[PDB]
Amino acid sequence: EYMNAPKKLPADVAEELATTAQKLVQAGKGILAADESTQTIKKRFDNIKLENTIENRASYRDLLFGTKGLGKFISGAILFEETLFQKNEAGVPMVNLLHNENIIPGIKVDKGLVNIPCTDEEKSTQGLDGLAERCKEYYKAGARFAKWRTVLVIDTAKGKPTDLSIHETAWGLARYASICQQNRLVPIVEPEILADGPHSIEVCAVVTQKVLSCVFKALQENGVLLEGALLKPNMVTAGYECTAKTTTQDVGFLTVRTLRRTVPPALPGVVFLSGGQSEEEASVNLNSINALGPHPWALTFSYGRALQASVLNTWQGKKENVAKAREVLLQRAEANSLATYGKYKGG
Amino acid sequence: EYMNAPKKLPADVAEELATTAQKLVQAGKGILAADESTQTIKKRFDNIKLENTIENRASYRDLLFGTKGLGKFISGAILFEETLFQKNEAGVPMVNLLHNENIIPGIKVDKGLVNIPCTDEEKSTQGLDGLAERCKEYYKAGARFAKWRTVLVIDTAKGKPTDLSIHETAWGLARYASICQQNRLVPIVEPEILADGPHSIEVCAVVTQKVLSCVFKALQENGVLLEGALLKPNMVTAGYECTAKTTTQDVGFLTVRTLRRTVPPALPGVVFLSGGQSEEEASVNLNSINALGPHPWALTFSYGRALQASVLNTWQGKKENVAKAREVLLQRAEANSLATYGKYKGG
Amino acid sequence: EYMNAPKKLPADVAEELATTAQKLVQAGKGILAADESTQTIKKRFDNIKLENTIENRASYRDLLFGTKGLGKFISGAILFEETLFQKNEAGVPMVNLLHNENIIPGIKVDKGLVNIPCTDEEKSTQGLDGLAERCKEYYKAGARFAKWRTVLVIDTAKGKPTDLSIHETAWGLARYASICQQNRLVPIVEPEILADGPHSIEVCAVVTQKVLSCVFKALQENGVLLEGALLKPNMVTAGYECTAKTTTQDVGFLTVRTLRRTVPPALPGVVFLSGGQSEEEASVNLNSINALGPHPWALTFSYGRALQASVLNTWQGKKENVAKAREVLLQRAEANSLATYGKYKGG
Amino acid sequence: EYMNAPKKLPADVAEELATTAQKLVQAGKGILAADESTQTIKKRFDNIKLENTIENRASYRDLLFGTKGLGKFISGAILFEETLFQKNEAGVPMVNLLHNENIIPGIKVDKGLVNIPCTDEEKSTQGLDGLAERCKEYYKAGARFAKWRTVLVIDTAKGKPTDLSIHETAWGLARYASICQQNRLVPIVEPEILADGPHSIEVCAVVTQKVLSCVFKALQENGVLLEGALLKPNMVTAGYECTAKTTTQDVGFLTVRTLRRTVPPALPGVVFLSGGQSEEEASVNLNSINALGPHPWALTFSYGRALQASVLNTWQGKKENVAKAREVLLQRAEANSLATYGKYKGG
Amino acid sequence: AAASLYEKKAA
Amino acid sequence: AASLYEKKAA
Ligand SMILES: O=C(N/N=C/c1ccc(Cl)cc1Cl)c1ccc(O)c(O)c1
Ligand SMILES: O=C(N/N=C/c1ccc(Cl)cc1Cl)c1ccc(O)c(O)c1
Ligand SMILES: O=C(N/N=C/c1ccc(Cl)cc1Cl)c1ccc(O)c(O)c1
Ligand SMILES: O=C(N/N=C\c1ccc(Cl)cc1Cl)c1ccc(O)c(O)c1
Repeated sequence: EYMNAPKKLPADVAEELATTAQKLVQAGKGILAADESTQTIKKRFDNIKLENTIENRASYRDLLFGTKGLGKFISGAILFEETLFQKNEAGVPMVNLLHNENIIPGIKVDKGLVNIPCTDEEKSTQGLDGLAERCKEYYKAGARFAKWRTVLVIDTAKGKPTDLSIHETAWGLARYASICQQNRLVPIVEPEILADGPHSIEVCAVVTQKVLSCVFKALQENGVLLEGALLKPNMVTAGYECTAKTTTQDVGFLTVRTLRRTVPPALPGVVFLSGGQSEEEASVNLNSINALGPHPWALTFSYGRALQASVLNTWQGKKENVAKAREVLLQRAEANSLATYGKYKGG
Repeated sequence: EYMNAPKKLPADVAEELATTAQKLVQAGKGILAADESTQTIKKRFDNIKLENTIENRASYRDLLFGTKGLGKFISGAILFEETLFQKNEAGVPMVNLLHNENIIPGIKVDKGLVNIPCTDEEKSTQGLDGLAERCKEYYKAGARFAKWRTVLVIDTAKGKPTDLSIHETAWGLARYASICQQNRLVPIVEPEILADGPHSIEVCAVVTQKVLSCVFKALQENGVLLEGALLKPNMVTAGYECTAKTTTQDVGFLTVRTLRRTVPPALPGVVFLSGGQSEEEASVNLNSINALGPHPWALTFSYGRALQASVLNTWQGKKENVAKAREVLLQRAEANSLATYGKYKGG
Repeated sequence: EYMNAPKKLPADVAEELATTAQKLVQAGKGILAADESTQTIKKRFDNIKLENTIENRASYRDLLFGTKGLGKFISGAILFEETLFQKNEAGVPMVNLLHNENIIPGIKVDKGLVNIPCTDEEKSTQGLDGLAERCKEYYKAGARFAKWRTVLVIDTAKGKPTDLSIHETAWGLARYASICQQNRLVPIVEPEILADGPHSIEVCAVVTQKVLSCVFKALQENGVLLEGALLKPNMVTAGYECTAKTTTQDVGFLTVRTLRRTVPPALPGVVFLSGGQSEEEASVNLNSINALGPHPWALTFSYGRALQASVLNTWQGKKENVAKAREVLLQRAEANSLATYGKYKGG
Repeated sequence: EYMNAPKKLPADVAEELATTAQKLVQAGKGILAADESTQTIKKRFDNIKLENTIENRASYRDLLFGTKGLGKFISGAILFEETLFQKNEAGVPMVNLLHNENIIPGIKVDKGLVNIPCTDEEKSTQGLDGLAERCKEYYKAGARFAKWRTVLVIDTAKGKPTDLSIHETAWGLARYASICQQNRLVPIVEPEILADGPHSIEVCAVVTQKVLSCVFKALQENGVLLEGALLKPNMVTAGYECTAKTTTQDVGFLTVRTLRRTVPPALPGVVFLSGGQSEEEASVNLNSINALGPHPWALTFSYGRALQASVLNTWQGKKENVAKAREVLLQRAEANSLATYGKYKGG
Repeated sequence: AAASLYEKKAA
Repeated sequence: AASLYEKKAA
């Protein structure tokens, strides 16, 4: 037997990971990213002038997961550690609300970002220490998939992202994925490349392709089962401060091209992050991507901002706005659901 | 611009390469590998008891390329340097016979195998020196795609293929590919892994997966356009001396699985080599592969042994048996052509 | 500026790290490894029939660091987290005992070993999460250098150590070393290869050479200042169950050859680990290494077993044997000190 | 046996390579680089208005190699293939003039530079095809060591040298050297980084470190005996069009520091190239390099321009100036010989 | 999956 | 000058 190679996973585990992965990217359904940390969700509550308490965080998550009919548009919901073991006013666990709509629970398992020495504030992700232990209790609590967020920056003048930034991100992601799969957690690999800067969309495609090539290389070296994994990349777009105007057709073409060159068909699906895009533009861009014919993998979504921005504004931390907010949620849920079909229009 | 990344090919060159590569793997067609060296063609003539003369090589190649209706099943024909500038007995250029059947002329551009120092007879492929100049030379002669054969050995006890063997082949294939693409020639990447040994089909799947991962990695680092290239790997099969017999369904599945895990969909097609397989088994196995539903890329053939073995025996160097042998060629060409649709049943 | 390269360290920081690194390998001096964990130091107290209390751990480390005249042979002492913030009977911190004896405080920063998925129980070291925060804490506590132990296994039949094992080890050590240097701590890189097995001494040399090549490779990609770092490898020896008899000069030859082939002279020194070697053989072998003339780097010791084994047996947890055991510590320290000069006779 | 590792060289061959490597860098000696191509040697005859003929080339090399007492300063002479089989006007083989002066014959074995596709005119060195066959013939012609020149460009704005440029250079050098050692020829690894550009000396130090780290990594992976190999790198200097004034001490320090961080002690010697430096600059700089104390390896010279410049003008293509020109050669040969001692002080 | 709209506007 | 290893090496 060829020894110098990553060993196989147990049959029972590999089959379960493959099944869950497919279910997470089933036709017309995406993932709800509601795993905002206590510090980030504070920012969202400040815009609506709401106190960041455990009472309101629970109430808001109850608003999202307690929405009937959401399961038709949402296959999975990513949770923060707090939410995973949290209950509403009625004492009903948030996970149970997801089970009622058959929405698969997911958990953010990384410990945030730290700067990489000998680099210009390029980030590294923490969370490897004791990850296996947390994966076991996360699985026991109901989670059937996990996420690990990494960040790269495009600064062509400073040569960003540098080789050190790329490989640290790549290897860190692969390490997290193999650990999750060992503990029966479907890993969502997120190599997010920020759109901050004046770089063109052509540059972003070059960077994204180079990064994704290094990521999947690290995955194969660590023995990550691609069949039981999902990719969470950024959409290939121009910079936020780029002068060259690019329509949704440019975004769709260069995103698909990048994905076809680096992502193996064994990967069941790819979930696009909304990033700093508006709710509408996130749906339009996603639609343009799937408008480009059928793909070997499922090109769906894992949105947070594009699914919660208008919901929060409708809610405003008021009980009498729950119904109006939950219907806005379903509207955005169905909107992005149609985008995966390549059949979403403005109005 | 990101700078620290392989530049892109000119729009004109990249477009022509993509067209040719796609046309080579068109529906129901494959590539005829008639590029045996002067040394290789001799031992094939010795089997039919025929002198390896300049006339005999020309007469035999004329038999293959003079077959009317061959273009129905054959899209491309790989030639040796000699045959490319040859004429038949009637003084008609060999490349013109292919043009009449509208079969794309191909050329072998490597210069054989040499031993890698500090390894156990592991092979390195030569031919990079003056490759760019020969590619221009071949292109003007009529070539539109090229090939480059590399060899790996599976020996579990000796750690074959070793790391050195893997990335030497990978980098050599990558270098050759970018050079050919720069000279308007579609490169056929052939990381041939020998089926010699008693290793199981599972071991072959592991080894092949590891090799292809490093092969494509080297391709990305050298800026090889996947859209304008083709892969020529082995079918994932057990060793010749392996005890645990594997049916053709096992060959088909573990071959597809390996490709889906490593080969990006940007690559238009995969042309399998016949290897040491018999003419019948090469057709059956190819059929089993395509019988596994529609694939992200084209899964056709680049055969030589599985297309010329019975042809030689029928011909036997005799001028009388030319027509009789050409009907054998079309029969074995159709058999493999039907295998691409997954509609070939031997009985 | 080249940009695509690990940025330089601040002049003041890099200057201090270079001073501490060279001072730890000062002529005739070595490092005392007294950073045993709770469960590790437990198995030591059990052998001499002693209860593993916090009083006994404090008392024992007080015996070591309170040894008058220890600074003549010991340049630095590696502590466990507990010991660093601990005080003896008199009320004097353990750190102050080292300060009075010209001994530089060191700290173990690794969080133990964890199996790598898809491998045969090959280990990986944890401790990156919050490492930078702990470094700042340790520095203010008195620590000036850190340690991080990784473990590799030689099993040629199973192809150990595999590439995944080697690279995870290398990159793990790489990240750790950069973080320490960022926070004014000299990193002791310890890629320990276990001598467990029947492998010959020639095999160990090839493996060690391969591992060290990858370790330093990973070190330079993260931009670790070699001038401010130290290496803690195993001596190139035959396996414990090996049958081929090897003399101490065979150990010295293949160790020096291995280091000269892999370790750049910028590294101020190399601190060997005793491993499973006896106290005497650890001194004899270290002597055999230094008997081969003045090396480009200081080849001294970072012993723990070879310095404390006989001390514990003499002490036996009784106050009446403290001074008696402290002399045993001094004669062992002097033994390995003379070994650095190559002037240590057998007895 | 570990299997997954480059095998060892035969004891007899590796031994000859080691002692030859030692002789080439004898104390107070260096290497005369007289391996100019028939076009490079043409531009030198254009400065002394001499016909670029085989007769003039013969008389010139005869002037250099026929010099008595040259062996006291010159340990080896690098030749072009023409000169290796060439005879003087008297009919005496050029290789015999070296033997009488105890100067070791050397041969340039690369086939020149070619552009790397998808790069901004970055160079790749050719000469691997049939390299093993040529080395066997050169060895029978008197050559004991070979030379392979690679070229890298520093341009921070364009990210030069790029990773593809660096890796292809490193892998090419490693490939050539393993073949030379296999054929009993000591390889001179020359990763020359051009001093063209306005970059500072700090930038050159960064790039050189990155290149050398990648170069030596490739040598290990190819299993090249460092004990029987030479490094021919550039001196760490600022660019020609740079504006930051630096002294010879700056060149000396940042060159030594770079080599100490990257070059293992196993490598017996490092032969610097004169480059675009003048005859006096190359000597003073080499003196400054060796003035920084004793080194783990031999830091001598492999000069061509710095040794033949004043010789050409003195000769003026006349027999009566032969005696006068040979003394100029000795004066400069001794000048650099004293520089290796670090005692050369012109004036 | 070898006949998408992306491929129909490429080759 | 050099180490004993280098002397015994070659
Ligand atoms: O050169 C070829 N085959 N020679 C194989 C061979 C012969 C003799 C020995 Cl001893 C070993 C070996 Cl591996 C060849 C060249 C181009 C092709 O398209 C092709 O299919 C084969
Ligand atoms: O704590 C250490 N090692 N743990 C050893 C160990 C524990 C458990 C089992 Cl099952 C086996 C083993 Cl070998 C340690 C501490 C400081 C050092 O400088 C060092 O080299 C090692
Ligand atoms: O000088 C060499 N090549 N030509 C370089 C060059 C390029 C452009 C211009 Cl304008 C001038 C020049 Cl000199 C050379 C040839 C062989 C060697 O072994 C060597 O060390 C150097
Ligand atoms: O709470 C999070 N912190 N992440 C950093 C972060 C947040 C927000 C802003 Cl504006 C910037 C930054 Cl760098 C988080 C956000 C999104 C996720 O998908 C997630 O899993 C976690």
